[PDB]
Amino acid sequence: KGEMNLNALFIGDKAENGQLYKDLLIDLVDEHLGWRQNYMPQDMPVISSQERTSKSYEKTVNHMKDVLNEISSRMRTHSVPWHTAGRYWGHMNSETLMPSLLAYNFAMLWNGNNVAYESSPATSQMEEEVGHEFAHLMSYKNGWGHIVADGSLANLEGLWYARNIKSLPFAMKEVKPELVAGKSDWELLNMPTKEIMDLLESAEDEIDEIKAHSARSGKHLQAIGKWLVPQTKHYSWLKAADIIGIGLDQVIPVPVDHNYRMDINELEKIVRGLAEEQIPVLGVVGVVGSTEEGAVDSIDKIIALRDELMKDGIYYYVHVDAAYGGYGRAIFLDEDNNFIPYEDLQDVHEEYGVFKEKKEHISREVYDAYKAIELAESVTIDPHKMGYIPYSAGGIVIQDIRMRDVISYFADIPALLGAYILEGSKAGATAASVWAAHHVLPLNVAGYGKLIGASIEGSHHFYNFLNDLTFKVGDKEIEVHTLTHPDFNMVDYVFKEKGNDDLVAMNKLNHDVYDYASYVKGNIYNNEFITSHTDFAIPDYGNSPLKFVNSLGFSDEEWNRAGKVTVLRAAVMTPYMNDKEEFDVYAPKIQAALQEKLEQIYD
Amino acid sequence: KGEMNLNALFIGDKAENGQLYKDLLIDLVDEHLGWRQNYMPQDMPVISSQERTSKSYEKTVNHMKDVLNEISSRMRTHSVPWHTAGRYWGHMNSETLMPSLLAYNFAMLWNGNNVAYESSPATSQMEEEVGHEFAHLMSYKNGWGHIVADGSLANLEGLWYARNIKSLPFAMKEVKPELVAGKSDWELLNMPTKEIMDLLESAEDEIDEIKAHSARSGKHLQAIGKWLVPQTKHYSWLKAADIIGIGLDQVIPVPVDHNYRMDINELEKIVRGLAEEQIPVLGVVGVVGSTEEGAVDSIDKIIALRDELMKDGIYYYVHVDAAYGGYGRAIFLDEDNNFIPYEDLQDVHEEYGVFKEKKEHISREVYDAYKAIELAESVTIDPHKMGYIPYSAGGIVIQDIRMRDVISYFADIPALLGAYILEGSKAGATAASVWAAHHVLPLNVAGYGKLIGASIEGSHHFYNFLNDLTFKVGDKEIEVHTLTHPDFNMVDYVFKEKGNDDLVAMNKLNHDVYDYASYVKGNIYNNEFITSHTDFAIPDYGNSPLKFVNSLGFSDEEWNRAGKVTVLRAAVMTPYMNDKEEFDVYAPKIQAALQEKLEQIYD
Repeated sequence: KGEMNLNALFIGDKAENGQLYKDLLIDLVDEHLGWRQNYMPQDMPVISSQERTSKSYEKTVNHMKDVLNEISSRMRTHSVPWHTAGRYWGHMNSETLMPSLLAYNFAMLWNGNNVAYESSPATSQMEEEVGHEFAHLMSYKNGWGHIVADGSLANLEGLWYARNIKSLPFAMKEVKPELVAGKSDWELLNMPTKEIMDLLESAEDEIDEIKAHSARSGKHLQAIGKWLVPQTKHYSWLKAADIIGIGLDQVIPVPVDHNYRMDINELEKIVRGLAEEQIPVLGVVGVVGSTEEGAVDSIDKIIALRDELMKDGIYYYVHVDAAYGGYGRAIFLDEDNNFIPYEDLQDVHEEYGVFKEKKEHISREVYDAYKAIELAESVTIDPHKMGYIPYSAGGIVIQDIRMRDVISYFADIPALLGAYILEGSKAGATAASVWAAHHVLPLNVAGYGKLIGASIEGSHHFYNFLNDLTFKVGDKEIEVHTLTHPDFNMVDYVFKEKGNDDLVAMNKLNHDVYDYASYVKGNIYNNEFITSHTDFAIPDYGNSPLKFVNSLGFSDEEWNRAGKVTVLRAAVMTPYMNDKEEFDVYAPKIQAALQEKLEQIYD
Repeated sequence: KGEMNLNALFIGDKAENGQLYKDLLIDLVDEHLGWRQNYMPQDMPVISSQERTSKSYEKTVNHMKDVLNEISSRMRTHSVPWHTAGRYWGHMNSETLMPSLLAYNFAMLWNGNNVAYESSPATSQMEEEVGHEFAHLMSYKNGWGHIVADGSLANLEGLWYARNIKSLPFAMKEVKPELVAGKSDWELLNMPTKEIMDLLESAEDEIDEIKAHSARSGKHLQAIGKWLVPQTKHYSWLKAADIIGIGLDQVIPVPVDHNYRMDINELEKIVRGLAEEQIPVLGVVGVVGSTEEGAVDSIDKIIALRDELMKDGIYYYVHVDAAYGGYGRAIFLDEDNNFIPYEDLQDVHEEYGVFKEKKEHISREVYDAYKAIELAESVTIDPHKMGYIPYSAGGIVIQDIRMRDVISYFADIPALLGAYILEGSKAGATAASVWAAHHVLPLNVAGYGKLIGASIEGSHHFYNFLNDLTFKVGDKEIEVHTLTHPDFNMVDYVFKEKGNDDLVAMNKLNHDVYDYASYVKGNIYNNEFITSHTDFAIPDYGNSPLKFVNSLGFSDEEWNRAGKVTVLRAAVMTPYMNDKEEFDVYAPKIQAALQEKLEQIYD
């Protein structure tokens, strides 16, 4: 219907839509209360009018008010003000979508448990539809998904999938070897997932016995191979290998580019070398939107390599860690859910208001990586990251709905969703919260695409503001340098001193800027500019920052003496800074806050 | 302060405290909105008055209303009416505590992430205090805890703890063998947890290397032993072994009593026999409040056995699965957190209003099992079970805070709570929700004890109502029989036909009663009595139901032909039925609903 105003879907940076929230909040509560009253309306209230006017009641209600006042005082002292339109330039945190907020409080009054359809039939239908909406967002044709408590656990679930799947060929040899007849042990440890799944579903009556011999039994966990991840992986990946049983020792880091994307040359070397030693590859993780720089792995190149290695009898499962960037795929989808051709992107984005200025905002590389996600076996996606849905809500998508049979337990809508997932009890309110967002904002250019676009355009205005931003702090001149052009909406940057060639000193300078632009120094409620900070250390980044550190004047020797570069990171998730005029209101306020802060660092 | 009215802490079975909820809800929102406005009050609202009167805004706000109306219609058609005071006799579900509801919606407006202290400093302090409150509820003197996404994942975390801990002796031999000098391999696989932890903390600079050789590496997962659980375990336990890497094959079920409690004679046989084969015991799970019958394992007897086996060089880790019954421990604690002596229980409970009638409600066996929980290494406890806190919120407690070093990652309040836990991102609103409940209701007889007591007394009135409850359905006479005396607040029961000796037929009768007392038959909004149902099948219960099935007239041959008994279960969590007069209002309404329903089954 034409174009949706995103400004009506947030409470506001200055509570501009606070009466809208409060009025819809109360209307929903009233609808719940009316529902309670008219279940068995012949029942009289067990709580008497006299009991609600008693002193026992007032003393308990007053103790309750004291506790709520203590919570309120603490919340209002220390919580971070990332609701602001253009002063918060840090972590993956902004405002959340009002329809999600409203639906969550609404559903929580029913307190349905989604682990079993009987507890809340409607929140369980909603979660099923959410999973299909995840699969359609990923362009899967017979996929599935469900809400996971968070992205860390959704990653662990993907490794649960890959680990059990890779063990299935061995277990078919022990239970019904007819299916894997004439196949070498190396051939078994390199069967494509579709083939493993087509053979598992073919052997109807023996699936339970095959699964009983799979990695579920505890056996062959070192036989199934190495787990390959970017060297800058999210630390949940170490925890996933640890927990799932393959162990920390079965994790191989793949070096990243000077754009902090997995090096596909390095990936080929490690995979092919491992095949020479006949050590299988359990799987490869492609990161769409990395935690510290917003980089997008060339998932296209990763799957293309996998197609080229199957000719040489090498297969790897691909899991996409799109916890951060997963909802971003909506920017490429038209209202019929077809991926928009790259040549037509700027025209569709102008027609749908995704981007205000008609120029390139997304590279064909990022476009091609997002398109190739449909070829991966499974994806982690966080509704509470770029879905703008309140914590806590992660997600997983699987390419073939039949894969859930490799983890299912019995010992359409599932009667026990806890039978098809890693976790147990789940709030139906979380499902209602995600469903509301997906149904106010369709998962394409007509809805979420417009929200992702505003985030990306806001990130690009800040990038250009930081590029060539210079300050005069006494006799010293401090310059700003962006790390790399953003693959998504995250902009990293550093402060350095002109003429100073000491990298340890620049890391002190950026650590001092961070201290003043965070809760470390001062009251966070009085801070005029807030950001985050991360260390690019040689143990984890290698020399991938070296090209960047050299561009600023530092030598390869200064790089090794410091061992690291401290960078400031801004995951620009505010939806308000895409309009250049609105950004220009906050540009002087940002520079002014940074001036005051630099002048404090040097006195 | 004297006694708290529980009736002021719930919205109500008939929304009697709905204005209280709505007024406190709005007061909290207003406090949040005022906080937003006065962060940088010099900033003007970026959303203009003209934009909020635009047609773009109205069309988006109206589409939002359409979506909320769709959610409302679906919620109000299928959700379960367990808010009712005395018509819902089923799953672990009633009303939730209003202070939790209020605090959750309040905190969600800030949307803090508890995985890192920086995201929300106050919700992270609240979760730390919650963990200490968990530890004090368990009478641990230097314990710890944190909120887990649910109880299934909290169980998986306990197995992560035990699995890594059991592997530590082997890994000390490979990194710093001085600590475990002169110790046989069997001695290493039977070192007490305190000793493993005292030796790990002694070896300061090598802890990281020792951990790198622990089960985190993936090695020795079959060497660490068998995981012993009750034969009626919650299915999350199978999933836990599967996921954690020891495998489904390393799980040994221990038979249960005719009270459906773990048979400590059978436990001794299996543990001692395993020691003859020098197969270690990874750990034993004691269930405090089982899912299907509310049974309480004799945790005292389990730990006492462990003390007797350490003389013969056998040690086992004990994890308490108190997801359901964990908050029940509050009924035994006085305001100084000392466990009340059993002889003084009825007197303290009368003084604090925990029980209305001064009689035995809790057995010394259940009392002794709850007291012995303080000797276990770790406990699963669900705030969203008998803590009356909304989904989704589980919990874990550890006896020694130093145990978290066996799972910690760096690769007082933690700066990264995600470094000390199994999961990743966590809603600070969940912490505020639990903290609010713990601070309106102290975790002893002055608070939660009064709520647990009302639940237990309500369960006991229903037990006595069902005992000797007979119906005349045509020429047939249908009788009600309770399964066993409740160890807690869960009452199982069956309908049977007088003179009918067909167990398969009784299982049909109880399946037909369930169908009419659930969403299966009819509109759930029109159902006058709701319950749940479960099957006691020989593969999982053995012949533990045989004594019960014989008491009703069935033979051991009928038991084997049916293979199972279908029982109805009522986890009496309503807080309204402890007053006998109030129960007597709903007794005729229950019988009437059951009469109508039986008369439908037979026509």
